[PDB]
Amino acid sequence: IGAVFLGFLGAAGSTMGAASMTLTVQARNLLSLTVWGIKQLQARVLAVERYLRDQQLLGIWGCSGKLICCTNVPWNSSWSNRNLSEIWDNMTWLQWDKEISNYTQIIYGLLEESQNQQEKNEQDLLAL
Amino acid sequence: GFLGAAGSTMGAASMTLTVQARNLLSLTVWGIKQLQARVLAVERYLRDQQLLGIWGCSGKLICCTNVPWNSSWSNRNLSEIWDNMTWLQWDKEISNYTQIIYGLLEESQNQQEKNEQDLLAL
Amino acid sequence: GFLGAAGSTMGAASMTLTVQARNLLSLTVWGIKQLQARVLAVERYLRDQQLLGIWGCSGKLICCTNVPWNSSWSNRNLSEIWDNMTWLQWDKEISNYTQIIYGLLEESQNQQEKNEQDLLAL
Amino acid sequence: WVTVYYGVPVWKDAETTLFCASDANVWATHCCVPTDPNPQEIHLENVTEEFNMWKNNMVEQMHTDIISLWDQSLKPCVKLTPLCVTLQCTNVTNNIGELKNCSFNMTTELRDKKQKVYSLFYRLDVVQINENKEYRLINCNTSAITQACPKVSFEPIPIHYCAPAGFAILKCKDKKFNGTGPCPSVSTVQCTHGIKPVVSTQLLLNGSLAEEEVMIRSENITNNAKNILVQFNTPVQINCTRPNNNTRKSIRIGPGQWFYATGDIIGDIRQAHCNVSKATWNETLGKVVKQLRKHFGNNTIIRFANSSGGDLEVTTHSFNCGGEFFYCNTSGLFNSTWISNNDSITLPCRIKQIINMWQRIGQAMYAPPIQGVIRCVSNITGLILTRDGSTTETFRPGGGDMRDNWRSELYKYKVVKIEPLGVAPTRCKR
Amino acid sequence: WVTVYYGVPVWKDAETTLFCASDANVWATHCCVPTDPNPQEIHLENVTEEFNMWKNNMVEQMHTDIISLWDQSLKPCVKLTPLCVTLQCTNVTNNIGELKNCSFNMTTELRDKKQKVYSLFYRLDVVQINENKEYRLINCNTSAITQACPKVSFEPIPIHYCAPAGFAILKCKDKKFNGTGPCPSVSTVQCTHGIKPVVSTQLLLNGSLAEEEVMIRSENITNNAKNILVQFNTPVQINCTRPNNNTRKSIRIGPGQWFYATGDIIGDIRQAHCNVSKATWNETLGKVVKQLRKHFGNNTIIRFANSSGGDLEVTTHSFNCGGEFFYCNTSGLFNSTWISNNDSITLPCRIKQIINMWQRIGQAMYAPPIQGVIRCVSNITGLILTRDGSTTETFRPGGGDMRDNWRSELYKYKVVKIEPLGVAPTRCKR
Amino acid sequence: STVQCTHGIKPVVSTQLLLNGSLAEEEVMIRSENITNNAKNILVQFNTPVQI
Ligand SMILES: *[C@@H]1O[C@H](CO)[C@@H](O[C@@H]2O[C@H](CO)[C@@H](O[C@@H]3O[C@H](CO[C@H]4O[C@H](CO)[C@@H](O)[C@H](O)[C@@H]4O)[C@@H](O)[C@H](O[C@H]4O[C@H](CO)[C@@H](O)[C@H](O)[C@@H]4O)[C@@H]3O)[C@H](O)[C@H]2NC(C)=O)[C@H](O)[C@H]1NC(C)=O
Ligand SMILES: *[C@@H]1O[C@H](CO)[C@@H](O[C@@H]2O[C@H](CO)[C@@H](O[C@@H]3O[C@H](CO[C@H]4O[C@H](CO)[C@@H](O)[C@H](O)[C@@H]4O)[C@@H](O)[C@H](O[C@H]4O[C@H](CO)[C@@H](O)[C@H](O)[C@@H]4O)[C@@H]3O)[C@H](O)[C@H]2NC(C)=O)[C@H](O)[C@H]1NC(C)=O
Ligand SMILES: *[C@@H]1O[C@H](CO)[C@@H](O[C@@H]2O[C@H](CO)[C@@H](O[C@@H]3O[C@H](CO)[C@@H](O)[C@H](O)[C@@H]3O)[C@H](O)[C@H]2NC(C)=O)[C@H](O)[C@H]1NC(C)=O
Ligand SMILES: *[C@@H]1O[C@H](CO)[C@@H](O[C@@H]2O[C@H](CO)[C@@H](O[C@@H]3O[C@H](CO)[C@@H](O)[C@H](O)[C@@H]3O)[C@H](O)[C@H]2NC(C)=O)[C@H](O)[C@H]1NC(C)=O
Ligand SMILES: CC(=O)N[C@@H]1[C@@H](O)[C@H](O[C@@H]2O[C@H](CO)[C@@H](O)[C@H](O)[C@H]2NC(C)=O)[C@@H](CO)O[C@H]1O
Ligand SMILES: CC(=O)N[C@@H]1[C@@H](O)[C@H](O[C@@H]2O[C@H](CO)[C@@H](O)[C@H](O)[C@H]2NC(C)=O)[C@@H](CO)O[C@H]1O
Ligand SMILES: CC(=O)N[C@@H]1[C@@H](O)[C@H](O[C@@H]2O[C@H](CO)[C@@H](O)[C@H](O)[C@H]2NC(C)=O)[C@@H](CO)O[C@H]1O
Ligand SMILES: CC(=O)N[C@@H]1[C@@H](O)[C@H](O[C@@H]2O[C@H](CO)[C@@H](O)[C@H](O)[C@H]2NC(C)=O)[C@@H](CO)O[C@H]1O
Ligand SMILES: *[C@@H]1O[C@H](CO)[C@@H](O[C@@H]2O[C@H](CO)[C@@H](O)[C@H](O)[C@H]2NC(C)=O)[C@H](O)[C@H]1NC(C)=O
Ligand SMILES: *[C@@H]1O[C@H](CO)[C@@H](O[C@@H]2O[C@H](CO)[C@@H](O)[C@H](O)[C@H]2NC(C)=O)[C@H](O)[C@H]1NC(C)=O
Ligand SMILES: *[C@@H]1O[C@H](CO)[C@@H](O[C@@H]2O[C@H](CO)[C@@H](O)[C@H](O)[C@H]2NC(C)=O)[C@H](O)[C@H]1NC(C)=O
Ligand SMILES: *[C@@H]1O[C@H](CO)[C@@H](O[C@@H]2O[C@H](CO)[C@@H](O)[C@H](O)[C@H]2NC(C)=O)[C@H](O)[C@H]1NC(C)=O
Ligand SMILES: CC(=O)N[C@@H]1[C@@H](O)[C@H](O)[C@@H](CO)O[C@H]1O
Ligand SMILES: CC(=O)N[C@@H]1[C@@H](O)[C@H](O)[C@@H](CO)O[C@H]1O
Ligand SMILES: CC(=O)N[C@@H]1[C@@H](O)[C@H](O)[C@@H](CO)O[C@H]1O
Ligand SMILES: CC(=O)N[C@@H]1[C@@H](O)[C@H](O)[C@@H](CO)O[C@H]1O
Ligand SMILES: CC(=O)N[C@@H]1[C@@H](O)[C@H](O)[C@@H](CO)O[C@H]1O
Ligand SMILES: *[C@@H]1O[C@H](CO)[C@@H](O)[C@H](O)[C@H]1NC(C)=O
Ligand SMILES: *[C@@H]1O[C@H](CO)[C@@H](O)[C@H](O)[C@H]1NC(C)=O
Ligand SMILES: *[C@@H]1O[C@H](CO)[C@@H](O)[C@H](O)[C@H]1NC(C)=O
Ligand SMILES: *[C@@H]1O[C@H](CO)[C@@H](O)[C@H](O)[C@H]1NC(C)=O
Ligand SMILES: *[C@@H]1O[C@H](CO)[C@@H](O)[C@H](O)[C@H]1NC(C)=O
Ligand SMILES: *[C@@H]1O[C@H](CO)[C@@H](O)[C@H](O)[C@H]1NC(C)=O
Ligand SMILES: *[C@@H]1O[C@H](CO)[C@@H](O)[C@H](O)[C@H]1NC(C)=O
Ligand SMILES: *[C@@H]1O[C@H](CO)[C@@H](O)[C@H](O)[C@H]1NC(C)=O
Ligand SMILES: *[C@@H]1O[C@H](CO)[C@@H](O)[C@H](O)[C@H]1NC(C)=O
Repeated sequence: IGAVFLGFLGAAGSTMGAASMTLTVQARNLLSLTVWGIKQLQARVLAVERYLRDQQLLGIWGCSGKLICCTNVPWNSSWSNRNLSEIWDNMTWLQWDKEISNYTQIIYGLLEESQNQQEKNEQDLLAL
Repeated sequence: GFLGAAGSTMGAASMTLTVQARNLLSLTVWGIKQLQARVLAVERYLRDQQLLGIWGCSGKLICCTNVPWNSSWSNRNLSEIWDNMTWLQWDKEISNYTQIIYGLLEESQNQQEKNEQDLLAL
Repeated sequence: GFLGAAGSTMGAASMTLTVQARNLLSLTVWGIKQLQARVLAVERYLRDQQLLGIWGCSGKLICCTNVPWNSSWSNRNLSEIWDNMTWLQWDKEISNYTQIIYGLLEESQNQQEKNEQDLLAL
Repeated sequence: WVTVYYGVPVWKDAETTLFCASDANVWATHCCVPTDPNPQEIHLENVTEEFNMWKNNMVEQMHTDIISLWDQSLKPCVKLTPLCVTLQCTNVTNNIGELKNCSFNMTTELRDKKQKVYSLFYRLDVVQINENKEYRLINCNTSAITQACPKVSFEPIPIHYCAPAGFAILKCKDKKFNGTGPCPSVSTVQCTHGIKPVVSTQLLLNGSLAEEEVMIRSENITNNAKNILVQFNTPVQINCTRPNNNTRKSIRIGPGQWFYATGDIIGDIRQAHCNVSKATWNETLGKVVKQLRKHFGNNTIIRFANSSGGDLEVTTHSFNCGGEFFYCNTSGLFNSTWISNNDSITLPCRIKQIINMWQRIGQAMYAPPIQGVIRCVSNITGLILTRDGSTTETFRPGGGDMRDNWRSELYKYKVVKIEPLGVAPTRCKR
Repeated sequence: WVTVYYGVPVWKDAETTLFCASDANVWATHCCVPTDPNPQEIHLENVTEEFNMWKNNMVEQMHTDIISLWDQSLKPCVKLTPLCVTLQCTNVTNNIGELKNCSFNMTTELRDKKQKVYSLFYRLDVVQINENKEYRLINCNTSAITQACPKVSFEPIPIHYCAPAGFAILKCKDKKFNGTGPCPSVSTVQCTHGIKPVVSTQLLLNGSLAEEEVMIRSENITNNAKNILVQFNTPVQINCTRPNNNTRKSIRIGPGQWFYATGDIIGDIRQAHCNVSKATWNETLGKVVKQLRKHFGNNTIIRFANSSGGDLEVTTHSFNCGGEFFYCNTSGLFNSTWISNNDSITLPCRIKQIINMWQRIGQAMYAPPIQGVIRCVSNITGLILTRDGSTTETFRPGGGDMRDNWRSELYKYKVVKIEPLGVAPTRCKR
Repeated sequence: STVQCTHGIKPVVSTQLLLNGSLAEEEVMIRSENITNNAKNILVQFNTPVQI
């Protein structure tokens, strides 16, 4: 027990295999009298744009509506040659994000194409 | 009409949900008020969409969940609820439990996604 | 390559749907104007997304419905439409039926959700 | 048999706000977005579109925004309404009167004290009232006059206009496009090329050149109520100067309130002027005539006459260079008849300090004196001409709207909005 | 094997704009965003992060907002530029010199009327012009002078800063953190503690205390160009006064335009001053030395000397109390050499009314007279010291930027951008 | 009923009499927050115009 809730960032220092259980905690907190209030309107708008860019990508990749989604894109090894027994158990998400930061755009490009192929194939089947 | 279903019973009203949903977001000084109003409408819209996403009801006006009703929230018969009450009356009837029901929905969806990953990993 | 498909025929052009979609979200004088521009871009994005939600095509760039083409909207052969026309020409060709098709997509989705609820209750 | 598609490559003509960007004080900063050093352009294969430079709202924004920034830049500056006093005045010493030597009773840092102040003025900013003689500043019966801050540059630094998300700018690659109608070769950009917000009247001194041939464009050509814009395919060199070594002094007129006055002139007093390559100018007009004849007849005689009467702002060529506002006679440039089958032109110029910059009433800007000697070299890139309206077709240089100075760069660009959602019949069903 | 995750607990350092918040007129009506009556603080288990108080943008924002609010607060107030006249002036009424008795011819509600008025002034705000004698207000040659509205308080009511959605603040719990580098124990908050927007020079009058030991922080220590900020682990009691029962009168100078003038003094005329507990002060300097030696050598002699010359804002200890501006001679506090192996200190203080609040040029604020007798009580929580730069290390008090009075509370906080989207390999595939 | 917008209302300034607003549909209406409490005002709406 231990009343484990952890909190908004929660166990940011925990490993990935422990940390990816609080994904919803963070998601629920991302949206949260005269003049010069434009500073806050600017802040509100930018928060909205950040939210939408993330949601659009989940949409494009076919992972919309999920906190965790499997894809059919292979891990190409050069991105990280660590074992899953090392990645999920002895690393935090922050360490991981740094570990593979240089491949962010590679993975994202591959994800977009995979989804493009999947939708194309579904239409061919529905047209059958 | 946008609120035409407002006096309808729940079993009658929950067919017009699209009518209401589709109308929810729709040079000088004071232009800031106009901008503020637009921003706030967006925020309201997004909070609802986020929760539907979180609960696994994204893209639907009606979604069944796998969460049971726990009775204490309301002990009325479903036929009483759907045929002899309107949504406005109902909203008041179970107002205080909103956070309980939502907490249960959120927990359930997380368990469901966890199980989906375990199966896709098998 | 955002508008690279602009002169392509529809059957060639609908491959770059992702390319365009991913590029849609991208003081006094020069102060307020840029905030206004961001807000309006957001509203445009959301209205399209809400409709895809309403029609059951959320999360997709290509989705099939169960609405038939009614012929009278366009009596062109599908081989003429997809191979000898561009999307711009096409959009103009049937522009006056936009609201008809959209209304049908909406009604169909409502019927589908109603039937699914009845089945999940069975 | 219906499929809904999103990301569909279609658009509709639309009007939105464009934002400035720049190649990273001067008015040109003010938070413009650093631009893209390696901008992309998408050629659109098999895409044509209709363009109209006369209905181009990109021009309308350029106009609107330049004025707004111009005004914003004067907000923190010292007002010269305290100078609306009676002045005693005579001529500036020379041997035998463009410049006036005037004096007055001015305020000081203390409200209860006075000082004697004298300065040099152009006669064009001063009006005689007592028909020394008594004079007043020529704008005291109509406007507030604000001194431009001496630290702020109005140099026409080029900026790029960029579309907001949801929008794109379509552009022509048709080197023969006349500013209107279908454009056979279209490409698209997020941002336009950098455009210098040059303000002028009769001549265009720092724009783009035509790609191949002199291009003559008009809303109509045949309609005598409309202007004809001429884009050169070659520059003409023009050298302008203010050949007077001037000094400046500051007067403390109040608590941190300074007025900048012309002190005196070192050396000779000479008239301002511009030098235009003579040979180049004649060759240039010959090219213009060959192209004008396309709409008037191959053997039609074309005459270039000088301007009509009126205020200097509409009868002369004017520009802002070195901080001074020059008005040039230009008649030496439009004094010839072209009939089918090294040297220079010296144009005298006048200088003014109180400027009704946007042809509005009540808002006058005062240009503080510039010390030293001014030398400016510009590229004549084009002209604004009108028809003087039977075998001879006479044209005259003239002014026009400020918008005409910018549509000359923006004629190749159009703004459209993107509409990614749409449907088509297919053979699939859920 | 790619799996996409959203809600990932990661972040990047980022610069954003924080907003103020308040727990139930300057500051006082700045309701900002109402605060959380019971804010949550989340300890981050296993988490460490690096901080740098010298590069903290939060400090820059307090400067930006504090300065802006004070300028905004004067926007609707009566201008005193109408008082920029010559004054006839003599002494007041005392035996045997800070105060002056000066008179002038002032405007009234009508432009056709004038009035003889007079008031008391402090020497520091008045300068002789006729090198009775003739004087002018000292700032009338270079700046606008605006009267603060008499109804508006500037009491430094603590406010909180909070991150916007998408951002969060990391906070140190490290009692020994020296301002830079890894902070072994952190937590996350949405909002900082309330901080009083206090302005001071040499002494830090109302901040937080160190938890255990006096903390000495500097961007460098070795580099003598940097300041040393000393945070005490116990407050020093200071009692300041302006022991003169003053009266005030209003003068109508125009249509609804009022000027507030010092009337007269009831009773004796005495110097403003501050009383610092002597015993406490000696103990705190000894504590400071024990800790300073960690950077200079265990047996290195440390000496406290007085300030260097310059403007009162850098030579004296200044503060706003009761609406009056005090300039205290702190040399009485720094007279000691510390060599290895009840009472009070009275500091005289000067009083000024025309204040360049942010040490800027052209914007002077006039502090209207405060009636009655002023008493101020505060907790000195720290010092701003510099090295006077071989067996003795000498330090002197001095002034510095207002930013240094804020980083003194902000060193424990950092703001980061939350980045919830990311990927990792797993054993699943669609 | 539900509306998105109100009827047009004249932003008229007056004291003792209201000279260009709406008329009551059937009968003169008298409205007050309280009536009994004399600190409250009574607003009287006519069902007929009176020309001035
Ligand atoms: C059409 O386009 C042309 C070409 O772009 C413009 O002509 C240029 O305009 C700029 C702006 O006026 C001119 O630059 C000015 O030069 C003056 C002298 O500089 C000398 O010393 C520098 C030292 O490095 C040399 O590089 C330079 O060649 C000269 O030797 C400066 O004094 C001007 O302003 C600076 O000094 C003043 C002094 O008080 C400051 O107040 C200013 O802030 C600033 O510091 C300025 O730099 C440039 O020389 C022009 N070139 C030509 C060929 O004329 C045309 O003006 C434009 N047409 C119109 C009508 O605008
Ligand atoms: C460090 O922290 C300390 C402690 O918070 C600050 O010291 C306080 O500073 C405030 C503001 O200067 C002091 O408050 C003032 O007290 C005066 C006297 O109050 C007594 O007498 C009045 C007489 O009517 C009674 O009403 C009151 O209840 C007390 O009995 C007030 O006169 C001051 O002004 C008030 O009245 C005027 C009337 O027009 C209003 O306009 C004002 O807005 C306000 O209402 C004011 O209240 C407080 O007493 C100080 N505390 C101590 C212990 O001295 C330090 O200033 C702070 N240091 C720094 C550098 O910020
Ligand atoms: C007209 O222009 C002249 C300058 O071009 C303005 O300034 C005047 O210049 C003359 C010559 O420098 C000054 O005369 C001086 O007289 C004293 C007398 O002893 C002599 O010692 C000096 O060597 C010099 O000769 C004259 O005073 C000066 N005027 C002022 C007011 O300073 C003149 O003011 C201009 N007039 C107007 C109406 O603007
Ligand atoms: C210098 O300060 C004094 C006050 O401290 C200023 O006011 C002057 O005060 C004296 C003494 O109260 C006044 O004289 C008295 O006037 C009354 C009038 O009926 C008379 O009955 C008394 O016998 C005595 O004469 C004096 O008038 C008063 N002056 C004014 C203008 O009010 C004095 O003005 C200050 N001087 C300056 C330059 O500021
Ligand atoms: C499975 C996979 O994609 N592996 C990647 C490697 O293919 C890639 O190196 C390849 O090197 C070739 C050398 O000429 C390139 O031509 C080739 O394009 C490149 N492949 C790709 C996909 O870029 C290495 C490079 O770091 O990364 C692997 O992940
Ligand atoms: C795709 C489509 O049908 N759009 C409609 C337009 O075609 C229609 O234009 C009108 O079509 C008539 C057909 O004979 C023409 O007679 C009529 O002149 C023409 N009107 C114009 C302005 O060109 C318009 C207007 O009825 O509605 C569109 O929805
Ligand atoms: C392309 C276009 O529409 N051009 C317009 C000209 O056609 C129009 O021509 C004028 O038509 C009148 C019809 O009765 C004639 O009387 C008149 O002489 C004729 N003028 C010219 C210059 O052709 C002109 C002026 O109305 O405007 C053009 O925009
Ligand atoms: C720095 C200073 O002098 N502050 C003043 C206090 O000294 C002063 O004296 C306080 O009197 C109380 C009466 O019993 C004592 O208990 C208290 O210890 C004593 N404070 C000190 C620091 O010795 C108070 C008046 O009561 O006013 C302060 O401004
Ligand atoms: C404007 O001034 C420039 C600079 O002096 C002139 O250009 C020079 O022309 C002479 C003519 O033989 C050449 O030898 C120089 O090399 C030119 N200078 C440069 C830098 O190229 C220009 O011709 C003048 N224009 C006019 C119309 O007089
Ligand atoms: C921080 O690190 C410690 C040490 O690795 C973690 O402690 C282990 O936690 C697991 C459960 O996640 C237990 O089964 C182990 O017995 C713990 N080991 C020790 C030695 O404590 C800790 O969970 C990590 N995360 C925190 C504490 O937030
Ligand atoms: C400071 O001056 C004021 C007057 O400006 C004094 O107020 C006096 O208060 C007593 C209290 O009963 C009254 O009877 C007097 O009439 C008041 N004086 C006046 C002129 O009205 C105040 O007491 C003085 N304070 C100090 C500390 O000396
Ligand atoms: C602070 O007070 C000291 C003490 O009065 C001032 O310095 C004194 O100046 C006199 C003038 O001859 C000397 O005799 C004293 O020896 C000086 N004392 C010291 C400690 O130097 C000092 O100038 C005042 N400083 C400020 C900023 O007001
Ligand atoms: C500085 C100045 O010119 N002041 C003159 C003054 O000398 C002259 O006596 C008066 C009319 O006689 O007019 C003032 O403007
Ligand atoms: C100061 C000034 O020039 N005032 C002019 C006047 O000279 C001119 O005669 C009149 C119209 O002719 O318009 C006034 O504004
Ligand atoms: C680019 C171009 O040449 N546009 C038009 C052309 O389409 C039109 O036909 C002609 C007059 O008929 O006038 C030209 O300006
Ligand atoms: C208070 C004051 O300065 N008053 C003087 C007045 O005594 C003098 O008589 C007049 C000119 O003679 O100028 C006024 O400013
Ligand atoms: C909190 C702390 O002690 N920070 C640094 C420490 O990391 C650094 O190593 C040392 C000199 O190297 O200077 C200290 O201020
Ligand atoms: C109102 O009640 C009557 C009773 O039969 C019912 O017929 C009618 O449809 C009701 N209106 C709504 C909005 O349900
Ligand atoms: C343009 O037309 C030619 C004609 O054959 C065709 O081959 C080419 O693919 C077309 N381009 C586009 C973008 O469709
Ligand atoms: C300019 O035009 C006038 C008009 O008669 C003419 O006399 C004069 O010679 C022309 N200028 C030149 C340089 O020929
Ligand atoms: C103007 O004369 C001054 C006299 O010292 C000289 O220094 C300056 O360079 C001159 N300016 C020009 C452009 O000749
Ligand atoms: C004229 O245009 C040419 C084009 O390359 C440029 O190099 C030249 O400097 C320009 N001259 C002026 C005076 O602007
Ligand atoms: C104040 O008295 C002293 C005594 O010498 C004198 O020098 C000083 O000038 C007087 N102040 C004024 C303003 O006259
Ligand atoms: C330091 O103490 C001595 C003791 O006589 C005194 O004379 C001197 O003025 C003091 N210095 C300061 C800065 O108080
Ligand atoms: C000084 O700190 C103590 C700590 O409790 C506090 O009680 C006291 O009021 C403080 N004094 C001031 C003036 O803030
Ligand atoms: C106002 O004047 C018109 C003019 O015909 C008249 O009919 C009307 O009755 C008058 N109203 C009053 C209240 O006198």
